[PDB]
Amino acid sequence: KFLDALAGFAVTLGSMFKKPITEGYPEKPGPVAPRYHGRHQLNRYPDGLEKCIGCELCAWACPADAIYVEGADNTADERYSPGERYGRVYQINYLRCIGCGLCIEACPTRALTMTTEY
Amino acid sequence: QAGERIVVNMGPQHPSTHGVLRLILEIEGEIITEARCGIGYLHTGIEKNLEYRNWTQGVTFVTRMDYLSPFFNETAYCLGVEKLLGITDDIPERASVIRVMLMELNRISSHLVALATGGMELGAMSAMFYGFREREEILRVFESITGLRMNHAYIRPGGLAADLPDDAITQVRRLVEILPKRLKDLEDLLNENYIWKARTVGVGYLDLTGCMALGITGPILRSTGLPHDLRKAQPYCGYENYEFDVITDDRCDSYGRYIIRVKEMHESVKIVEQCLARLKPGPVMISDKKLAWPADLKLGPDGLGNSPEHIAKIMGRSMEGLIHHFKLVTEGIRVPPGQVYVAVESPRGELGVHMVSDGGTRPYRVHYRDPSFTNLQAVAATCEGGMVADAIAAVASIDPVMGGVDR
Amino acid sequence: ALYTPILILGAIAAVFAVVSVGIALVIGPRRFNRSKLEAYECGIDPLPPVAAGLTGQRIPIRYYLIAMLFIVFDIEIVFLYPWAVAFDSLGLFAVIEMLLFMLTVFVAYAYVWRRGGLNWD
Amino acid sequence: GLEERLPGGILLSTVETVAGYVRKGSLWPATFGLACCAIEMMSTAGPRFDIARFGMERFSATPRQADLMIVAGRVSQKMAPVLRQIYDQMVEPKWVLAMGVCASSGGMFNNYAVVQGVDHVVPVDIYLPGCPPRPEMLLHAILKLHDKIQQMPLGVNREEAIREAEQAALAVPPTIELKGLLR
Amino acid sequence: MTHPDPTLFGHDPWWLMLAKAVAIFVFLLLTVLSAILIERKLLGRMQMRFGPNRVGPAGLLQSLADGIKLALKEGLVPAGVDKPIYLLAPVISVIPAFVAFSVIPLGGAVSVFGHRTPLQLTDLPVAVLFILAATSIGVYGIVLAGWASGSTYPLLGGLRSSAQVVSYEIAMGLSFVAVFLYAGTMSTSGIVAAQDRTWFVFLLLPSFLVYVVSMVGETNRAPFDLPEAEGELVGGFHTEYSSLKFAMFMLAEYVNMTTVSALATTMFLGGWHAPFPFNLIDGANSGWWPLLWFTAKVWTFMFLYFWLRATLPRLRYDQFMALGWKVLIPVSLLWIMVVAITRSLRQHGEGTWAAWLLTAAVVVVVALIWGLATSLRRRTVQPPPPQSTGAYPVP
Amino acid sequence: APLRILVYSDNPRTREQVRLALGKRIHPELPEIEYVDVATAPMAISQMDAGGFDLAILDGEATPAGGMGVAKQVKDEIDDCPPILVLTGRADDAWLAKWSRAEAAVPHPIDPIRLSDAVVSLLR
Amino acid sequence: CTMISLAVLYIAQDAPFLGVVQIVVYTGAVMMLFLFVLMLIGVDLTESLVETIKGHRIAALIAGAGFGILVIAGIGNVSVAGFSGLAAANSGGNVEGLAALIFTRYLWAFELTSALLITAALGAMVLAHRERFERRKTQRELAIERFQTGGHPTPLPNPGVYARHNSVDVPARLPDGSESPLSVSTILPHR
Ligand SMILES: CC(C)=CCC/C(C)=C/CC/C(C)=C/CC/C(C)=C/CC/C(C)=C\CC/C(C)=C/CC/C(C)=C/CC/C(C)=C\CC/C(C)=C/CC1=C(C)C(=O)c2ccccc2C1=O
Ligand code: SF4
Ligand code: SF4
Ligand code: SF4
Repeated sequence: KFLDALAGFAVTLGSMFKKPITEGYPEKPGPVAPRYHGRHQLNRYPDGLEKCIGCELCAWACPADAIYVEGADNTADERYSPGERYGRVYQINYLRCIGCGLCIEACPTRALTMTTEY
Repeated sequence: QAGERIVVNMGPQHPSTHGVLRLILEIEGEIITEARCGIGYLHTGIEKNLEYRNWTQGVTFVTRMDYLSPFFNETAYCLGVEKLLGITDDIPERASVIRVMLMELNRISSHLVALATGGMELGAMSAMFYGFREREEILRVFESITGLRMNHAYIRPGGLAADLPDDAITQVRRLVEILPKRLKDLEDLLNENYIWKARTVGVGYLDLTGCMALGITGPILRSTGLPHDLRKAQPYCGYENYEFDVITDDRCDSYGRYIIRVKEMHESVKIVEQCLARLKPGPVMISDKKLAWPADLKLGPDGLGNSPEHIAKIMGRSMEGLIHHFKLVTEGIRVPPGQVYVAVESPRGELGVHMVSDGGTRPYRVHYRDPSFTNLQAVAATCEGGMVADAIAAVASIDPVMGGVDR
Repeated sequence: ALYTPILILGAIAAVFAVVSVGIALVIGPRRFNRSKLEAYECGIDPLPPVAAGLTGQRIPIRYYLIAMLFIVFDIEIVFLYPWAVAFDSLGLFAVIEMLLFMLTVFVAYAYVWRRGGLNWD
Repeated sequence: GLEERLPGGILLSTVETVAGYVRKGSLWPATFGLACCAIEMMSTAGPRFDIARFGMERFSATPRQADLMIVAGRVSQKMAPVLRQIYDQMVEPKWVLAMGVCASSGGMFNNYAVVQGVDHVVPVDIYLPGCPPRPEMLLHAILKLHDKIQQMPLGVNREEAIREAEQAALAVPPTIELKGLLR
Repeated sequence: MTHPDPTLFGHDPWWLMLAKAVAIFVFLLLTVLSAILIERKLLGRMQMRFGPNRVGPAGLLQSLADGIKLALKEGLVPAGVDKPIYLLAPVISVIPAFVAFSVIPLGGAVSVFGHRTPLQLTDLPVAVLFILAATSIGVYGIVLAGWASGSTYPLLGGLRSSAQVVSYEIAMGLSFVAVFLYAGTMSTSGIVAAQDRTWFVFLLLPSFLVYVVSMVGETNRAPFDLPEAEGELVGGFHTEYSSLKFAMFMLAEYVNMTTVSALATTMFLGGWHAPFPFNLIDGANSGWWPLLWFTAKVWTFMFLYFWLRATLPRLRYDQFMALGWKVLIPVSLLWIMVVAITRSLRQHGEGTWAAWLLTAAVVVVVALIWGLATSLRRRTVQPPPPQSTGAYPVP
Repeated sequence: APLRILVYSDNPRTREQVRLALGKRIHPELPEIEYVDVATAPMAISQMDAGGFDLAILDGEATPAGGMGVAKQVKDEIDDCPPILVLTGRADDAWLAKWSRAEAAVPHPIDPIRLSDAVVSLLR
Repeated sequence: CTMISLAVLYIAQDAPFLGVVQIVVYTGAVMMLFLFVLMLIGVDLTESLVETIKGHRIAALIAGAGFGILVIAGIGNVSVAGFSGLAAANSGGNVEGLAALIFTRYLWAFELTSALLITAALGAMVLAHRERFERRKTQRELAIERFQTGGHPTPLPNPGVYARHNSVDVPARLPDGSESPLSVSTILPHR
């Protein structure tokens, strides 16, 4: 009827009576997926000991060389993690991190996780 | 002669050229006389940078090449790795089904981006927003499944980086329910729109002979009527078991390509329905522990990490488990030496991957025959002689993603 | 008289616009930069100062014919306004006169159209 | 401009406040996507979010009208001249947002082909991680740029701020010398 | 009788006509400052966004913020431009835009401080064509901005502006004729008064459609925003312009929108007469309410503009000009002839003969136009032959 | 008169390294050298706008604004701009150093004699 | 500008409609003449205006000045001989009076304006319109014919990109180091 060619109008008019769908960030931020690759986080055991053992596996796996890890010895006078090693220095260059998540899959202690904070 | 023709840059920084594509146009007033193409304004060194990383790590690189078709790039890479390893016949069924589902949802997403960018290029401003509403519908599923919105590293050699989250299947079922309707809303803007059709009907014409000569593939080739799709001819990743129609057109022009994309979206929705239908629980990674990605990601109160069961296994009990985790994560699998060219039907055409292994844990060569790079050989054919406004429509119809073009 | 309000509105507009351009040039930062002052060419270096041998000195338009026809048609259509406003005062005589004139214009238009004059743009 | 030649009293302060407000509320981007991050920038403009909310709906196609440059992608070597040309062809005041790891520092592509940070070719106002940064992160970075713009000096205050920032910058030890617990 | 009403127009004290000019200027400024924000928010809604909603309460200041920002921004004068014309073009665009709106009836006579004066800056015997002349002059700003910028994209934008004129000017001129024919005058006050019985939109529907299309063209608004065509020419003519000069171009475009929509209201929608639901209400057409009704109709046209932007691509300017010369001009001319014959017959008592003609004529037009649309052209198909490059077999 | 050299870098150690390669009097057959050190692009630009410099050394690796970008800017913005020397953090950066139009380019790490010879060539 | 000014004068001389139509039609006309200047003469060509005919410039200046002086002399003082205002005429409608005259006394001339229009159209079509023989090939046509425009240098090679030079006029470098003629368009004057 030539009306089909005008269907677009029906669209736009209709949408200007349905409510807008925009997420209200930052006053009302949207729900990011539970699995999202947010900022890396270093975790602790319930007693407070650092989970990281400084093995550099996370940094090993990083395709971007975005993790720098230096291990150091745990000792009775100063212990940061269970076992003989811990990550004394742990830097992430977030201007090189691509959020891939390979670090997480690499970590053998779950010391490294990805939060949903972004 | 000279004096009546100007030479202009559609240039990198131009709304229709995706920022990094340079069309040098010799125009007689406003008719395109010659259309030189300047490429490499997005060259990134990925093909070489790959060579200094392991397998299963180069994935993170390849998904960055053709950033609109991440799952297609990743599937091509991982299929090449599996073909080299000879593991193509051992991949779990569930991984293959998830791969088809993700590639087809990605096809919907990539075509939505193509249509949005084309429509806004041709003045159809609301095309951008409606196409991106539809695309965000799919990107939420991608975020849930992979934790990333683009450049996913979810598809990995021999399977997937992890299994679907429990809610994923319901999210994809919701997609299968709504994508028809939202796509129809988009179609109402363009499909029969008189100004849209006038803007693309007969524009950017390219003969089937032209497509063959330049090596064109994807919607451009199929707009010539040829039903050539790598998913039916030369099946891969189990497309043989899916019922779907190869979308084709007879217009051989921009509007034919547009309609092919709009219909390919529906065919993708149909394949996604089939995927959900044939998605039985099972492993997503090859059972050969010597190659399988050892990490088992699981969420917790402290965020996404290795599942505590895996930590217990490799740090308290299983010495061979620990060695395998350590070596497959750090050094990674080493692939037998050899060459293999494996192709997939990316939304923009035959995305090929030439993969060469020197027996090492890093790839020796990974060359992407990105379809966009070859399709851009058609700028001369589809722009020369037409109006510059029509050249914009043609270039949009090609749907060149410059990341894959320049790699 | 009766036009001096139009002149006041025009004066207001002209002062507004001239002061607007003056503000544009005067308010805000100003820093000389050869790159900034060069022609925009989507980021590519613009041609040498001597654009080229010949080059974009002359711009063909594909609708020169329609432009020429526009001249004559636009002028010829202004006869309708006095006829339109004087209608109901001129009588059937003027109606027939303008019908004949408009048929002559139609013949011109049809000759132009059916012979492809309107096609090349 | 004359607006900066006002005396350093209340006139100049209020003019600075209003100008910063306006420039933060009308921060038109340039239509200058490069890569993945360009797609995420379009997604940010898309309805699920609304960059237009922040007065930034008009992605200016011409550099002249654009006040902000979201690099949003990887600057290859062959693109650095073009990116710099576009930057220089915006009219001041202009700010640059290095969207993504590629734009900010080269990202994963530590290679010959990539410039390793647009900072090499253009001053960067704000760096934004991500690969790609999700649209919420882009809006966050843009709001941080809004905060930077509002607290912007002018005239004699601009000169004093440049002097103070220069003096402060001369003292920071370089990143390579911030050896902490690193043995 | 002989509009302009000599008992109403041309007798303002100097201060009162100054104040009316000032009020019209401020009204146009606020109307443009509104239209900016309202258009952005309405486009957002049509695209399910919120549009600007932060700068100031409810995003009110966003248009004002953009204006002040452009003011506070560096004044560019590129080398390679014709400096004089490069600086004049915004002025040539702006002055006529404001001038045109002078003869727009925003209301009926009102007794301001005893003085009986119209809610209208002034009126002219040829007011409608005066608006047309002002708008035509305004296009010189666009074209000379394109040309004087000395860059390929502005040059193309200015040439598209010239083509835009070649497309819309004659169609607009012809669309005015039917209204003049039923009104018997070219003054806007006379044209509104002649619409007391009924609005010419119902009577002169073909003329209304032609005028509205030629209007959307005249302002360079989508789907005919060809001189800019950001998707093709980056910024078209207003490339190379920044700060208040670009702001002046855009303000000129929006004031042209307001002027031509106000004219559309004036000569097709009873001008300032209250719509039907308030037609029966006492005093709806007196006092200041006519101003409200005029603004309401003008803003319905503004909504039409925004809606067109949100739901149509942009034609190629050759396609638009082919529309103008193959659809708009023939239709307007044949409508003028048909309406003239219709009025002559009604004045000669033929009665039904006119109704048979009128209804038939459009019925014929609606066919032949579709003939140029689908039934005779623009709906064909063809094939092609292969070359020597060993092409595959098409199933 | 003394020559004034603008050494631009936000890394203090690179500035000290440049000041070491170039003594108070490089090539004793040459005038004395005066050093104005700048660690921000705006200050470097303003000092250049003041003028009177015989050479400017711009660390191509400067963090918030690279010395190559500043080099192109200063050549586009200061009439009678003094010759520019660039320190490049990468061998592949040479091409950009060519684009920056700096009269010479010295790769990191600053080789003292190479930098001194480059400067003497520019200031002669 | 001159046409606009004369329109203003027409309005000031109690000729509203004539002045307004002047503005409108001559806006159109000067727009088209500007288009034809861009086509046939040039976009910003600065013509020499140097006398090419020996002494012609002085002769033309003298003749023009003499004719102007003589016409002014002939006009002389005329208005002092009786200047009947136009009010009695414009009363009832300036346009109404013009309609009365045009379609009553000057009807024949009004009809002949149609002949003028038709002759202009016929001249335009005969001398300007170019029939099929010179019709430019369509993009559709161009892509065809041994796959034109793509078989041949698929898409001609782009102009070279160098440090310090990326403009379209820059020719690309072949492996041996020579400059590829094809990279730079035919119309450009090398570099
Ligand atoms: C006591 C009392 C009551 C006192 C009242 C005093 C008072 C307030 C005075 C009122 C009268 C006034 C204002 C007189 C002062 C003198 C005066 C008029 C100065 C003018 C100065 C000047 C030329 C400029 C400064 C700013 C200014 C206020 C100018 C006039 C108003 C406006 C709105 C002008 C320019 C702004 C404008 C119209 C356009 C800006 C450009 C654009 C592109 C607008 C925004 C925009 C548009 C339009 C899109 O198309 C779009 C499409 C899709 C996505 C996004 C966008 C988008 O962002
Ligand atoms: S975060 Fe995990 S992988 Fe990285 S050093 Fe610590 S324990 Fe090892
Ligand atoms: S997210 Fe990827 S790139 Fe970032 S630190 Fe982890 S492994 Fe490295
Ligand atoms: S930073 Fe990551 S997402 Fe952004 S353009 Fe580079 S590769 Fe793509």
